[PDB]
Amino acid sequence: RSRAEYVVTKLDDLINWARRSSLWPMTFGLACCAVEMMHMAAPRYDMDRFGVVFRASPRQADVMIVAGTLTNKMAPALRKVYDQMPEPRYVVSMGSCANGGGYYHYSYSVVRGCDRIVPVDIYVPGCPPTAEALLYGILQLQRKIKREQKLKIWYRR
Amino acid sequence: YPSKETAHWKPPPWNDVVTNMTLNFGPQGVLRLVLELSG
Amino acid sequence: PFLDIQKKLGISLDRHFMFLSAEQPYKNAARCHAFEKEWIECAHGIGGTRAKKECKIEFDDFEECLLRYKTMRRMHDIKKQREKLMKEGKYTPPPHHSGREEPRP
Amino acid sequence: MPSTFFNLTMAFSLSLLGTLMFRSHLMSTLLCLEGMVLSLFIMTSVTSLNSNSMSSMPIPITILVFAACEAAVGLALLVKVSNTYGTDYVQNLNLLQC
Amino acid sequence: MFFINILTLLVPILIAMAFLTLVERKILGYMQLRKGPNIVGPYGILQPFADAMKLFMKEPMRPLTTSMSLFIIAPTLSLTLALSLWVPLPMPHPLINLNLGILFILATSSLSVYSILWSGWASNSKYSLFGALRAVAQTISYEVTMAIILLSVLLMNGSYSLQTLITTQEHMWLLLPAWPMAMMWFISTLAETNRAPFDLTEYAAGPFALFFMAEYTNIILMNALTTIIFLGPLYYINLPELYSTNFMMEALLLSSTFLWIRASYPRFRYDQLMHLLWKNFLPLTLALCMWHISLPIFTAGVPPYM
Amino acid sequence: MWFEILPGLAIMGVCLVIPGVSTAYIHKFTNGGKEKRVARVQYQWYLMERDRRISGVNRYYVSKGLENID
Amino acid sequence: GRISAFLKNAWAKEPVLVVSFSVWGLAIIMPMISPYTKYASMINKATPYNYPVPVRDDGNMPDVPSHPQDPLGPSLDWLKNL
Amino acid sequence: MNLYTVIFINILLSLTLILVAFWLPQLPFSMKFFLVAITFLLFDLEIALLLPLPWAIQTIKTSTMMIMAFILVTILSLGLAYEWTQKGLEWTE
Amino acid sequence: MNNYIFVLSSLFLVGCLGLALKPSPIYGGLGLIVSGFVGCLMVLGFGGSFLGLMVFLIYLGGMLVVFGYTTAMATESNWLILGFLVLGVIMEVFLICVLNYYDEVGVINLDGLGDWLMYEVDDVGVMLEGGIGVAAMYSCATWMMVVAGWSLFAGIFIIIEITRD
Ligand SMILES: CCCCCCCCCCCCCCCCCC(=O)OC[C@H](COP(=O)([O-])OCC[N+](C)(C)C)OC(=O)CCCCCCCCCCCCCCCCC
Ligand SMILES: CCCCCCCCCCCCCCCCCC(=O)OC[C@H](COP(=O)(O)OCCN)OC(=O)CCCCCCCCCCCCCCCCC
Ligand code: SF4
Repeated sequence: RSRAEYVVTKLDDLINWARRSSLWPMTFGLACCAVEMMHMAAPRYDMDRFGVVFRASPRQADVMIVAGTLTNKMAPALRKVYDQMPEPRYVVSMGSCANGGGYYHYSYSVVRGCDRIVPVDIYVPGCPPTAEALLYGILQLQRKIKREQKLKIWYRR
Repeated sequence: YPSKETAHWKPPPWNDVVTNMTLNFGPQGVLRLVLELSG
Repeated sequence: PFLDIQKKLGISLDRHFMFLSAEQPYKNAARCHAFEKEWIECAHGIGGTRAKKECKIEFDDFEECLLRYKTMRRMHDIKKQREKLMKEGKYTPPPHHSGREEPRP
Repeated sequence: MPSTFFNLTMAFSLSLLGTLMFRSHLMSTLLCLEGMVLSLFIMTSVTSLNSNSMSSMPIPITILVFAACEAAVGLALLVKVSNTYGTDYVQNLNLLQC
Repeated sequence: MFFINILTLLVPILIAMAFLTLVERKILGYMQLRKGPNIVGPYGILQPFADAMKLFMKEPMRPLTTSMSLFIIAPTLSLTLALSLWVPLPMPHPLINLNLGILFILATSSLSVYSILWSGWASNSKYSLFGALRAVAQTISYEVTMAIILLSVLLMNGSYSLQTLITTQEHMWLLLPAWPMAMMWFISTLAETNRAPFDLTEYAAGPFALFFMAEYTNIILMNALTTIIFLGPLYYINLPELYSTNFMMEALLLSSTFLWIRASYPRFRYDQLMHLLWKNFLPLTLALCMWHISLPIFTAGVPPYM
Repeated sequence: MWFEILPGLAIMGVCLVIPGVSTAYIHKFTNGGKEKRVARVQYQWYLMERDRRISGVNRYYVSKGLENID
Repeated sequence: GRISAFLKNAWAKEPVLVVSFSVWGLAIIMPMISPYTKYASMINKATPYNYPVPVRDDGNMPDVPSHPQDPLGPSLDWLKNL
Repeated sequence: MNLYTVIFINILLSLTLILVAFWLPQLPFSMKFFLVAITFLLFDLEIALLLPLPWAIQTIKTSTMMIMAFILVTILSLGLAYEWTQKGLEWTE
Repeated sequence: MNNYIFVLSSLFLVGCLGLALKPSPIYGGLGLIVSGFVGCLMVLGFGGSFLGLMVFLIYLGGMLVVFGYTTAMATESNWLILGFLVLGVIMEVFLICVLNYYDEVGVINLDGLGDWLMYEVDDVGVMLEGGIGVAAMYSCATWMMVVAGWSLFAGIFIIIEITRD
């Protein structure tokens, strides 16, 4: 192909590498799944070693880890915090509650999945899914945002 | 001397004579705190 | 001053740094120390009116030292005349005023 | 030095005229007061350094300290005004006319 | 040649700042029985570069209600004050030899607390403004205790120069004559840098990266200043590389001491921090200030002007 | 293990060796194999200006000894 | 007795104020005790920041020396032996 | 000239950093804070008085300088003691 | 490099003009900080670094910190102040020009710019820097020393008494 598209592809590689190497989350943590989140933060799995910084503010956050049961009383707060997060933002839903309501699916005060409120990038299944599996979801997110070609789309505009 | 430009004045008194923080503690996150502070 | 407690008790709370020719740290003379000393030596003991009338020569010398108004007038006149002779071109600067001279310590 | 001293005196004059022409902000009035204070400090310091008056270089230090305590007093007064009226607007300060 | 010296001073300082972020991550991980970043790069050496590139690549969420003037001014001011703080430092020879370099340092810290105050007022939130006022009060109180401590130790030294400090330190460390002062100075530098246990903690992407850069640069500088003042490196007129290496080693130990303290201790309360300073340091600071006034008088050890 | 942090220690140690050593070397190179003469007082500045005037090349660091005296 | 107990339990509960006050008192009293206090003033007087202007002698004063390398004058052997 | 060059380079570097940072993505008053602010003003001006001591240590009249410095640091201590006794140092209703 | 001090004085005049023009008090304090830095630069250019670092360390260092702090506990646009500021700076340029041409060498001289900054300096000599006399306030002017100390002590008493409420 053209020489300019090669440079554009390499620039996409650099930008995607930066975004997946420096992935700062805030965990909108509610429950059991947030406990298992901090077990992934724990020294065995070491997302800080992976480049993923524990306890970041929503202003400095890249991905929101929806960890727990999203209730009707909490969904406006979830949407507000998601709106306060800057534009390059991803969503990792974790657990059956945040995925599709889970064990409280037929409840009067439980939102059937956080995808009804925020656009979810990756769903992590389990109740709770292990910290091993959540770290799998994070690495899958890094691969997914490695697959992005934003300057390639812009050049092909 | 009450004139039109000074008749609205009143004599001085003989003796010459709570706004608080309504903070919302929260996403440090499933806890809401309406917290009433004096400084 | 209005009250003379300092003169009555003989102390000098603030009288020893009144002017430039007063006491200085490590004997560092201020500018126009000699001129101000001459003015004070003239003006002492005769009062303000006779100091203004009679010590006008000393006061004018001290004021000229302190403000350099006539010095600025003279140097500006010299520079303006030199610039005019630059413009009409009948004069050239010497090597020592053009930055090319043999230095001396 | 005479041009810069003239500029400093015009700066003091502008700050004084700003002090004399009030706006809604007593904070702005105090800031103009310290514009005058700062201009006074520069004129005193340049005069002392030009005259080599080592005996009188403490005078800028004294004007700085004294004017700073005076402005601390004024800031305390502005705090009292802001507490009693919500704001520091000088038109709220007018019930001593009668 | 002077511009080359400027470049070879400032660029390695920024490299030291980025790798200070990396070594803080690694030391905190290894003190928490885990590892630092090592996947990003060979042994994590590309992790600060990835962090900086992501921070400059992410769009800054700029609220329109925030004043663009102050939003611009605060981080650029903080970074330029960190670098201006770095310039007048002799290692054992400075880029710029100032007559009153320590006064320059302290007043540059005053302009830094302007920077944090302006950022807090620009951040249009009442909680942000409250935390800003708390942080300015913290920085201000530890600045006044730094100024008095530093005044007394230079009363022992002789002048506000730093080569005079090197000549003072060429026989022994100032830590032995002024070690309680050294402890209070260390705590004061900690609370200036807002490190744990004095952190007591708004901006996204670009400004956040700039503030992070300036804060870590100030951390390295407080370590370097503590080294140069209190713990004199070995100085010889025929070789300055020994002084540079020894100052390097002591600065690395002091930076590791800040990371050590952050790992070890829980943070203070705001009332406890003000109580600690205004009721334990400043009485001791004033008493030791008058003691160090008295010391050369009754020992006849008045230092020279040069 | 704990020695894995020593890469970062080595990078920081190196990049604090460059500034001071480079500053001293640039001072020696710009002043002719000698330290940069400091003028903390007007006496030292006057000495620098005197050396600059004696040296005859408008650089103060060209010191002249007894070869200038018969 | 009671005063000694007051300083003792003050030192027990909080030594910061005790150390600061003792350092205050020591800073007051030690210039009045040490024999080196006058030597600081002597050294500051002996330090020659200014040129010593020579005096035109009429021969009526013999205390001033004609030469710097003379036994006459304020030598600093006390400073060398300090 | 050197310090002017370094400060200009510093400001230019910080300005270009904020410029590439932008171009690359394409009330209830509390009295006690004012109290510690003015206490800092007073103590900072007392520092401004205390600062010339590295040159005041070289004076001939060391006794008078020592007495003035002792009196000044004593009134620092007395003012701080006043504020401590009248509760200007605590954060309590 | 001879117009450096005049450029600094003009910048100080511009900052004082804006401060008199009275923007929102945060921006007024910013202009006062700029004017303080400029005054520091003028003092450093004219003489010893000590008085400049008093401006830069006590005036800038503490005093406008407390001004900014007290403004921060206060509260407040209309963008007119910039319009009168640019009008004031072009009027200032015109005024200094007409004063320069009209008074020949009086208060302002174009040819005399930079010629009369340092009048007379002791080229050979130690004990000339600006901190020496201010240190002699400890010895020569003990009355200065004690009135400044009593001013600060009384100011403490005054401030807690006023804010006692
Ligand atoms: C410069 C090189 C490096 C030095 C430091 C090395 C690293 C050390 C790191 C340690 C951990 C620090 C983490 C933060 C801790 C914060 C808490 C803290 O420190 O609080 C301070 C604590 C506070 O104590 P506190 O919290 O118990 O409060 C005291 C008040 N009461 C008890 C009423 C509640 O201590 C101090 O403030 C004391 C400071 C040191 C004073 C030392 C005085 C020694 C003697 C003086 C001289 C006497 C003789 C004079 C000459 C006589 C000659 C004859
Ligand atoms: C984003 C907006 C930010 C606004 C604030 C900017 C802050 C920048 C960082 C802090 C700079 C602090 C400078 C403080 C003044 C210098 C202090 C000092 O000690 O100066 C004296 C020194 C020489 O004195 P001495 O040591 O006695 O030497 C003689 C013996 N050989 O040296 C001198 O005499 C040199 C005199 C000049 C020194 C200062 C240079 C300032 C340069 C201009 C800055 C602004 C530029 C314009 C705006 C740009 C865009 C924002
Ligand atoms: S999915 Fe299961 S483990 Fe997770 S929050 Fe819901 S009930 Fe708890």
